[PDB]
Amino acid sequence: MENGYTYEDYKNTAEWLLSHTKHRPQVAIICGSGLGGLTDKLTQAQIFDYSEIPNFPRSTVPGHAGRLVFGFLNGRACVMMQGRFHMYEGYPLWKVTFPVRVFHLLGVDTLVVTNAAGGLNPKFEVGDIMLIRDHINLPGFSGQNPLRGPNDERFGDRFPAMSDAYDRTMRQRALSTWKQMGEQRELQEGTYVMVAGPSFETVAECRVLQKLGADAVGMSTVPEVIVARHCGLRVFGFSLITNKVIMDYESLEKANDEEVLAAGKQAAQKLEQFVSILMASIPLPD
Amino acid sequence: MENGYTYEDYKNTAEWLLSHTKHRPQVAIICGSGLGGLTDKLTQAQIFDYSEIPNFPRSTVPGHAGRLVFGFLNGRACVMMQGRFHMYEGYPLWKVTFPVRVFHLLGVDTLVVTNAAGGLNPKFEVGDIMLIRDHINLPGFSGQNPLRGPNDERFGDRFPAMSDAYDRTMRQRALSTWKQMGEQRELQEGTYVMVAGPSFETVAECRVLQKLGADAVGMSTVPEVIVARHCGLRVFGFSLITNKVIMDYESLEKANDEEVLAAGKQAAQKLEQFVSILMASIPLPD
Amino acid sequence: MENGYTYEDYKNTAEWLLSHTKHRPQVAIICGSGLGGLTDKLTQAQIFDYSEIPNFPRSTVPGHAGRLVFGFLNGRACVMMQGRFHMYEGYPLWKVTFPVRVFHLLGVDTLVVTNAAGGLNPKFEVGDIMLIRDHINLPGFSGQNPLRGPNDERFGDRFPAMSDAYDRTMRQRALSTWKQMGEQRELQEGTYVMVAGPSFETVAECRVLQKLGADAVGMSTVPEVIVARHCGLRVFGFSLITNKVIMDYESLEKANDEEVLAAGKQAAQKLEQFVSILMASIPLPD
Ligand SMILES: O=c1[nH]cnc2c([C@@H]3N[C@H](CO)[C@@H](O)[C@H]3O)c[nH]c12
Ligand SMILES: O=c1[nH]cnc2c([C@@H]3N[C@H](CO)[C@@H](O)[C@H]3O)c[nH]c12
Ligand SMILES: O=c1[nH]cnc2c([C@@H]3N[C@H](CO)[C@@H](O)[C@H]3O)c[nH]c12
Repeated sequence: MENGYTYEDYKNTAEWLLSHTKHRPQVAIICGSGLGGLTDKLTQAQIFDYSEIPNFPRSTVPGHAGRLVFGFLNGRACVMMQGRFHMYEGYPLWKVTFPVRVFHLLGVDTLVVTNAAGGLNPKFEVGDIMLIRDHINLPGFSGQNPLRGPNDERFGDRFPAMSDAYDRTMRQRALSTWKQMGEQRELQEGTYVMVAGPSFETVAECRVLQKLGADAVGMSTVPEVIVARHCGLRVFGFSLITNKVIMDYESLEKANDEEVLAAGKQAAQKLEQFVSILMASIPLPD
Repeated sequence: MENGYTYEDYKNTAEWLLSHTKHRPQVAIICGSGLGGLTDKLTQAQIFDYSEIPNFPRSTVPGHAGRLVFGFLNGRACVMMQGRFHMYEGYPLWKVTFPVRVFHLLGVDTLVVTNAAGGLNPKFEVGDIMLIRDHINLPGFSGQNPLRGPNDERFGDRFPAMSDAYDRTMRQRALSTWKQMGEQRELQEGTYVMVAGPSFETVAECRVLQKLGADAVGMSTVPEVIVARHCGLRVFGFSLITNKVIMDYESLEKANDEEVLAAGKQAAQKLEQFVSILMASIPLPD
Repeated sequence: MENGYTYEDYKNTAEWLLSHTKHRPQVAIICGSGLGGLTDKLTQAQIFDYSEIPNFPRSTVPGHAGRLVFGFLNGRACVMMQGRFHMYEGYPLWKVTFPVRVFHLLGVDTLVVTNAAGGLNPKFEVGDIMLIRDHINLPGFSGQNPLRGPNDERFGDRFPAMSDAYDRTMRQRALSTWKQMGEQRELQEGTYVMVAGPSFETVAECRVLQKLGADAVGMSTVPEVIVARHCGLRVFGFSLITNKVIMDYESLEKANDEEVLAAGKQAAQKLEQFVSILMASIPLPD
C-alpha cells in the first residue's frame, strides 16, 4: 500500500489556497455536529467547496456538502471543515486525513475536532459534552493507521508518540472556561474509542468497549488527530454524547441517526458558543 | 475502496434465477457443517452451481462445490447455499455477502445461518449446538465491514443497528422447539465472535476472547448477518461447537480440521432435523 | 486479495541462492536490534543485498540496508536477515513474510526471531530480555494474516494451529542456558502482542493491552512466526524490552526511537552471545 498523495500535492493544494483568500488561519476546526452555527459566528467568512479545491478528496456521492470556510472566530484566524471524510465511506485513511496536512502547510498550529458519539460510561447522559482525554484506536491496531507507508520526514517522525495527544493545557482551560459560565451539567472527561462502522454496535460489542475502558464510541476523528500530532499541531477535541449505547438485552431501544442529528440540535448552540469562547484561551502566534 | 457490484448486478442475478426455476423461496439457509443432509430432506430439489450463475463469486480453486439448491423444507419454500465464501480465502466482504443481497431480491425474508465454531465457554462441550444470541464483530471494528463504501439506499440505511440482529421470537421458538423433543444435552445460548483466520487461535488469544465475553469463535457468518439485517431480513442462526478451544499451556492438544468435519458428522442429523422442524415455527408470507 | 508470489517464485529465489553460495543453512535468524554484532560472530560470512536477490521485497526507500548474510554461528549453518519488512511500511504481509518461505526451501528447519518491544508487564525493566511464550495477533483478528488467500498445499495446511508455536523444548534450553551463565537479571517469559504501528500507543491503549494479558508490545515478528509454523519450521524467539510503556497520565515521559536504538546497544552483546551460545542447544539434522 501507498499514500496516493505526493509531498508536493499537499503543497500545491496549500499554495492554491494561500492565494485565493487573504485569510491566514491559525486554528483548524473540524466539526462536528450541527456546528451548524459556527459558520455564522464566524465573520469575514470566505467559503470554498471541496470540489473547487485541487486534490481535495472527491466526496463521491451527492448529498455532500464539502465547504472549507475561512474567517475569524472570537479574534482567532480560523478555517473550518463543514462535513468530513470517514473510513466507513470507503476512503483510505490517507484521504480522510489529507485536509489536516493541508492545514499545517497553510500555517495552522492548533486543531480542534469534535464529533457525535455514543456514551459507554453509564454515568453519561444524552446531551453531555465529553472532553477527549485519550483515545483507543482499534482500527490502528490492525493496520488502518493513516501513517502506514513510507514516512515523509518533512511532516514528522517515523514512530511518533500519542501518549500526550490531547494537549493538557487546553484541557485545563476548557474545564475552567466551562465552570466560569456555570452549568447544570458538568463538562465530562474521558476516553474516545474509534470503531470503523458504519453499522452500530451490538450489546456484546458495547460490553467489549466498556471493558476496554472506553467512555465514548464513534467512527472518526482519531485518524485526524494522529496526523495532526505527527505534524506538530496542538490538538484538542470532544464529543457530543448523542445517545446512550445499549448495554443489555432487556431494553427495547436501538441506536439510530435520527437521534444523532436531533441531539446535535439540542446542543447546537451550547457548543456553538463553547467552541467560540474557547478561542480566547488558545494562545497566539509569535 | 468500493463494492465491485452495481445495484443492477444484483437485480440481474436475481431475475436470471427468478426465471430458471419455478421456486420462490422465503427462507434462505446458509450451512453449515455437513448439513450435508438437508439437501436430501429438501424435496422438489432444483440445483445450480455457482459457476453457472451470473455474478456469483467465482470460487477460485477447485475443490469447490458451489451449489445453490432450491426446494421445500418441511412446508417452507427454501434456497440453500452448500459451501460459502470466507474472508480468509481472500474475498472482500462484499463478495462474501453478495448471495445475501441476491436472496432478498428473490423475495426471501428470513435467513438461517449456521457454522462450526470453537467453544470458549468452559461449560460447553463438543457436540453442543449453541444458539446465537449476539456477536462480536472484531474485523468490523477495524474496517472490514461488508457495508463499507457508499450506501445503497434501496437496500437499507447508512447506519443500521445490530443490537437486535438475532430475532428474539425465533430464539424462543427454537428453545421451545428443542425441549419438545427432550434431549440429554440442553440447547446452548451465547455470543459468537468472528475472527478472520485462517490459522487457529493461540492460548493467549483464546484467553483474550473469553475475557471479551465470547462463548464461541469462528471465521464467518457475521458479515452475512450484518448484510441480512441491513436489508430487512429476519435472522436467526447457530453454531455446532466442534472443538473446545485450548485455554492453558498444560494441555498437549491442538485444534484441527479433522475434528471439525468429524464432529460435523456426529451432529449431522441432530441438526439436519433440528433445522428441519424449525421450519414450522418460521411465520409465513401474507 | 491475493498473494502476489507464485509457488514457483519462491523456488526460483531459493535455487538462485542455492547456487551463489556454498552454505546450506539450518537455522534462520531474523534480527533484531542491533544484533548488530552477530554478523561478526558469524564466520565464513557471505553477504547478499536484498536488492540483488530475485523477488526479494524491494525496500522501497533508502536508508535501507537489506543483506542476507550466510555463515556459521557456533557450529550451526545460519542465514540471517539484517533488516526486515514491516506492515507499517506499507508491505502486504505476504511480502513481509516472503523470506521465511524462501528459508524453508533453502532447507532451513528452525527459525529464531527477535525484536525490540515495549514492556507492558510492570514487573519488567528496560534491558530485560523476554522469552516469547505466546502471542496475541491483533491484526490477524481482523484480516491481516499472512496466510489470507488460497492455501498452497505444498507449504502447509489451510487451517494450521498456533497454540504450540513457540517450541517448548527450545524454551527450556534457553531458560537453562541462561542460568548457566548466571545473571543479575532473570530471563523473562511471556506474551508478545503485535499491533501494526507505526505510531506508539496511548495510555488507554497501553491499558487495553495489559488487560488483554500482553506482557510486551511491538510491530512485527508474529506474521513471520505464523508463516514459519505453517511451513513446518521450529520456532523460537524473544524481545529486548527497550522501553516501559507508559501507563498513567501522571508521568511526563513519552516513547521514542532514540531509546530503542540506544537500549539495543546496551544489550548489544548480552544478546549477541546469548543467541550465539543458544546455537549449541538447537538439535542437528539427520
Ligand atoms: O453509538 C455510536 N456508535 C458509533 N458511532 C456513533 C456516532 C457518530 N454519528 C454518525 C452516525 O450516527 C457517525 O458518523 C458516527 O461517527 C454517534 N453515535 C454512535
Ligand atoms: O476453534 C476455532 N477457531 C476459529 N474457527 C473455527 C471453526 C470453523 N471451522 C472451519 C475450519 O476449522 C473454519 O471455516 C472456521 O470458521 C471451527 N473451530 C474453530
Ligand atoms: O512501545 C512500543 N510499542 C510498539 N512497538 C515498539 C517497538 C519496536 N521498535 C521499533 C520502533 O520503535 C518498531 O519497529 C517496533 O516494532 C519498540 N517499542 C515499542
